[PDB]
Amino acid sequence: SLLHTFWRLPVAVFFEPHEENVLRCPERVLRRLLEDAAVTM
Amino acid sequence: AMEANIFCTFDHKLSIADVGKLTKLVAAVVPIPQRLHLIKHYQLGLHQFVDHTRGYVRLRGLLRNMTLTLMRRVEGNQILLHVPTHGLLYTVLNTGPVTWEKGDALCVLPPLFHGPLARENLLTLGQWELVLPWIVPMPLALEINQRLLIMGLFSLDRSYEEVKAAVQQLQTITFRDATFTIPDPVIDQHLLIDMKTACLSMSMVANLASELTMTYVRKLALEDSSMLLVKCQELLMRLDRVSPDDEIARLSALFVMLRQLDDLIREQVVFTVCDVSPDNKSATCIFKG
Amino acid sequence: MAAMEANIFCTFDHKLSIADVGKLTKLVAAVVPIPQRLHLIKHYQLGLHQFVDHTRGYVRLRGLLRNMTLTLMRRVEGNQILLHVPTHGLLYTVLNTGPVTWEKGDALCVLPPLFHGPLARENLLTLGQWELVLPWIVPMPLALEINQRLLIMGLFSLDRSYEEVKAAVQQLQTITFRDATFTIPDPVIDQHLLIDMKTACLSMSMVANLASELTMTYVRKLALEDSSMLLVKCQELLMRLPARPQHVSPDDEIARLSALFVMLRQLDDLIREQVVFTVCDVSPDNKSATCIFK
Repeated sequence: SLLHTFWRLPVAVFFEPHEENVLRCPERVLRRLLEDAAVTM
Repeated sequence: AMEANIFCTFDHKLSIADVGKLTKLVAAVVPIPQRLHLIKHYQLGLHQFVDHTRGYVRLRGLLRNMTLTLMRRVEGNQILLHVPTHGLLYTVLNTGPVTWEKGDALCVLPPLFHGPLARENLLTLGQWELVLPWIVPMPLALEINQRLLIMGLFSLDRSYEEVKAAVQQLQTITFRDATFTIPDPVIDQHLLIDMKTACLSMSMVANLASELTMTYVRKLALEDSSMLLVKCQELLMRLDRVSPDDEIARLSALFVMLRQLDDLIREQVVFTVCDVSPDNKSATCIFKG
Repeated sequence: MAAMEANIFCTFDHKLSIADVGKLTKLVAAVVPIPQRLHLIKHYQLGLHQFVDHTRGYVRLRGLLRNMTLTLMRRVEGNQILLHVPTHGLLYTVLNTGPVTWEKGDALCVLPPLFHGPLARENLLTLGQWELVLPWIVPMPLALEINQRLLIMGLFSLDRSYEEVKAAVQQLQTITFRDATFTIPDPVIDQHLLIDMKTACLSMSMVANLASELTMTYVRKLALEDSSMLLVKCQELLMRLPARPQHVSPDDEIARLSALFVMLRQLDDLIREQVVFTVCDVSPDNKSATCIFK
C-alpha cells in the first residue's frame, strides 16, 4: 500500500501556492471520503 | 625632484663585469625582509632563506609577507631600489620561464630551480648568490601548487611502479610554448619538513571533516528551517551505502590545521599585464597589493 | 550628486569641558567607523554606541562593524574633529586602541571591543549618556582564534545542556595571545551564527565527500613508519580504525584537489574577516605604527 520513495530522508516545504499543494487532508477526511464512496455506490 | 627610494650597498667588491651583469636586471623584482633605507646586499632576494633542510612551502610562506621592490639604477657608489605601490604601473622583467600575454594575472613564486645552474649564475659573490623569485601567470601557479602538493602526497608509496608512472606524469608540465619540468620534492626517500606538515594538515583536516560531520548535522536537523540541510545529510547517508572535550579538541584541531593551510589554499594576484613588450624580456604591469 | 568627501568635519553640539578635549587630544591617528559619509556629520553616528544592543550579540556587532566605513582621526580642536577616510594602498600612521602588543609584518583586523561596558572602565567622551566606543585593532591570529572560538561555541551549543555550555565557556573564553589575556563576552545564539553554522556544516559535508582515499589514508601511512611529537599530538584526536592503491589518476585528482581547495576556501572565509592594516614599522613604545592598504 505505502509507496516506495526514491529520496530516503524527507524534506520540508515553504508551501508556496505556486508550488503544487501537498495532500494536506488528514486521515479523518479520508475516513469521511471512504464513507462517501461507500454510500454513493 | 627626487623620489622615495631605497639605497642598497654592497660590502663585497664589484667587478665591471658584475656591474654589467647587474644592469641587465633593471626592472627585476627583489624581495626585502623589511623596507629600511640603507640596507646591505645580504637581504636582496632569497639567499638569506636558502636552506638544505627546508623546502618550497616555507619559501612561499615567507614570500607571502616579504616586501617586494623593483630596482631603479646601478652605480659604482650604490644601488637604487624602488618600492611599488598599489594602483600604479611599472616595468617588470620576465625572469620567469614562461612568456606572458596582455591582461594575464601574475604572481610571485619561489624559484623551483635551485642552487647552482646556468641560469642561477647571477651576481654570485663568495658567500653570496643573488637569487630572484619567479613572476608566473596565476593559473600556472595554481597548477604548480596542486601538482607539487599531490607529488608530496605520493611520497610514502614510491616502491610501486604505477605510483612512479603517476609521478612522472605529474613531474612534466606543459603550457603555451613551455614544457618545463619541476624537481620532485622527495629526496633521500623522504619529504622535507614544511611540505610534510602541509600535506599532514591536509590529511588531518580531511580525516576530521569526514569524522565529525554526521553528529553535527544530526544536531542541526532538529531545527530544520532549511531544505538544504536534509539533502546535506542525505549526501553523507548515501556515501555510507564521543566525549564533549574530545569534540572541542577535534574542532580546535580542525580549525588550526585549516589555519596552517591558509597560505596554500588561496593566493593573491600581484601584477596584471597592462601591455607586454616585444621579445618578452619585460612587460609593463600595474602593481596590485 | 556630490562625490566622496575625503575630509569629514564632526561637531560636538553638546558642551565639552577641558578634560574631555584633553582626553580627545590623545585620540589622534585613531580609527573610528561611520555609518554614512557627509561633509558635516553629527556626533551620534560617530562611534559605536549607536549600535550597542540589549541582545549584545558579538556576531551582530561584528557584522554591523564590517559594514561601516573606517576613518582616521585628525586635527582635534574646539567642537570639531577632522576625519580622513583613507584611500587604497597608501601609507597611513595609526595609533593602537586595545591593549594588544603589536609587531611588524602581521596584518591587522578591526573588531568590536571585548568586555564592552563599564567593566572595562573607559572614560571616552561620556556625554548625553553617549560613549565613544572605539573599535579594537588586533593582529591576525588573535582575531582568527576569536572567530574560531565563537564558531566552536556555536557548534557546541547544539543539543547540549546549559551547564555543559557553562562548563565550556570557562575553557573557551581564555585567550592568552602574545602574553596578554583576553576574554570572550556573552557567547550566545544568533541567526547569523546559525547561517555560519549551516555553511560550515555544508562545507564540511562537501569536503568529506570530495576527499579521496589517499588524503584520507596519508595520516595512517605516515603514522605506521614515521615518529614525531607533532604526529603523536595529532594522532590522539583521531579514531582507531604495504598495500597497493586501488585506483589513482593525476587528472582526476588534480580536479579533486582544486574543488577541495575551493571548499577549504569556503570554510576559511568564516574565521578570516579581512585584512585592513599591514604594518611596516611600529613605534618603539608600542603606541603607534605605520600601515598600508586602506
